Amino acid sequence: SQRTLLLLSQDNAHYERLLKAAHLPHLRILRADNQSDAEKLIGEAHILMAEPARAKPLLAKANKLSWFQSTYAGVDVLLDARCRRDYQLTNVRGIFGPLMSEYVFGHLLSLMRQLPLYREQQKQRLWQSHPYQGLKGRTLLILGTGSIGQHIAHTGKHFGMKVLGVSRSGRERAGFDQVYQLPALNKMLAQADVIVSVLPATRETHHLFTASRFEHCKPGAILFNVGRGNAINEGDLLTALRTGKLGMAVLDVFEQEPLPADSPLWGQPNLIITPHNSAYSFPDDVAQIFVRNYIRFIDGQPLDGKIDFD
Repeated sequence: SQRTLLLLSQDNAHYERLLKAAHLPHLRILRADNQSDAEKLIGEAHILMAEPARAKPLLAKANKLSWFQSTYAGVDVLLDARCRRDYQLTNVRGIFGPLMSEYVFGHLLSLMRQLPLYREQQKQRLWQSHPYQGLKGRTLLILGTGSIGQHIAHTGKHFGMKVLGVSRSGRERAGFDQVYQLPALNKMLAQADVIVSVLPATRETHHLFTASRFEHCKPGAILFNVGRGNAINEGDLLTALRTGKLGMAVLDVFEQEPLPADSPLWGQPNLIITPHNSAYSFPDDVAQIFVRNYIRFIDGQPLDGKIDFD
């Protein structure tokens, strides 16, 4: 049917429904729900929509492939020097702001209002209130000023927080009271009640939250990492949490995922772990990205979310 799209996603059923509703002419839509079925089909696909980990073992067979739309923001497994680069790769961007605000502030208010304590008191039929504080006037520091950083910024300002951003990059962006740059980090950390790391993994962001020097910043601070495991040296985050250098940590991402059942991280009382699910790629929004990119693609125009292999 002119070009062929292959769907290789855990959300295939949803994608197939959505894409069949979109009525795209001259496009045959094929689906493979396991790797075995995909083996037979991938050589026929001009377009692929898939999770990177599912496509990766099939990619050497993808000899008609022109454009691969990843359903995930993260595509690092496809930058492997062993993998082909003779196609256009796009990822998913710009749709995770609200979901990240929900995750960050759900976890933050859970902590601030001590919900788990109240749940445990309820199990023992104990009526007892404890002190807490509001968010009014507290300082939110966000590392990363893109659409994700900005949305979390507007939410903090909504909750009456001061909002400082870190970037260089540099630019003042919407939702931030002030935006500073890496040199100002320690000065900014010192006044941070809540810290949200949403950084791309650069050599300069490798182990930002370094062993100790850095962790020397505030008894009751809550640190979120929702960017990449790389921002944090885990061994030294641990000691920070064990010795009152940091109040709490909420981590959605890790140096190794799934986090090995071995990890000392699991057991640390003031560490909260989520299985890399702070902001899911919802098919309704990803399909919209796909169809807009499809229109550009068949016209020969530049794709959005395009990944530079170099």
